[PDB]
Amino acid sequence: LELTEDMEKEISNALGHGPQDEILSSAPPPPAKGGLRITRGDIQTLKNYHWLNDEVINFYMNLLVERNKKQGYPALHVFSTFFYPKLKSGGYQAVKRWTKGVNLFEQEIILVPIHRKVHWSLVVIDLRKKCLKYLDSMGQKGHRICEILLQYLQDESKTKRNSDLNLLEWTHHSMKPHEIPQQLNGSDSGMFTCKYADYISRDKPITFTQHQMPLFRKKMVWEILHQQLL
Amino acid sequence: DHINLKVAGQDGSVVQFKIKRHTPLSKLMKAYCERQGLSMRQIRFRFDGQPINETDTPAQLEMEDEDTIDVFQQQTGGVYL
Repeated sequence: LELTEDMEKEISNALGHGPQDEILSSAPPPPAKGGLRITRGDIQTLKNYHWLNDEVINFYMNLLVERNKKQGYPALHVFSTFFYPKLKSGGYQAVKRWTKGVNLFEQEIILVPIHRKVHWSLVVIDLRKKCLKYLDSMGQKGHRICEILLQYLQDESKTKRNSDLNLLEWTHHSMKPHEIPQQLNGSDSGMFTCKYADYISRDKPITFTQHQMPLFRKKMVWEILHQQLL
Repeated sequence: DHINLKVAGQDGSVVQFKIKRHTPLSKLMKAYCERQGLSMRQIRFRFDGQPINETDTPAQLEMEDEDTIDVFQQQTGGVYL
């Protein structure tokens, strides 16, 4: 996508000077019960070379849920970026309510965004094929993260459905060496996580490269303002 | 109709609150940062994983008495200069 002059303009306005706390997009918008928000300060973490913060990540993951529904793409559940550290630190009981009113096992793909010491990565849980994969643009392994996530699934299933998983029919993958790393910039780690999640959620092979990130950051500022993926 | 709510920090601490079910949660949030010496912009309040906004009310988010709110620090890798 080469961008419109007006697109460019609105993107430059959203990233330029003004009140850091000014709310630029909310999903669902006023009046709705809370309510993801993006302020000017958060949307500035999309300036090139800046690291994305949790508010950008969660807002974008959520646009993927809406988009998947509108396009006939697979049923997508995305967890908060706060879900995994809370589960790692405090166990199933601490997060059991974070799926209230949802039957996780009637979805098809689950995305778990993972913030690690200094970078973003992603776990995809593919319910159709009983598979978990850890995608990390700095090439780290996450078979530990995955096993914690699989345990959570058995714990959800036993609690919410009173049934057990057979964890033997379930399998971990970490990517092979050339399935898209870039360790040169953990600045772009959050963009990789969001694009990984965008393609994975559509069953689309992951073919973009590092060269596209600056354009993807500008596109994502417009997507967030307009709550619509391009 | 006051409701008690628990606010749980990541350092394990727990600050209790009694508050009107139709008062905006911002009153709660500000008291919390001031008390903990925290910066509002650096922290997130969540109710079972979902955003609570200053403008939100407990009734509007259908909290019940005794419920727990989490506070998390922002997650950001780095600082560009």
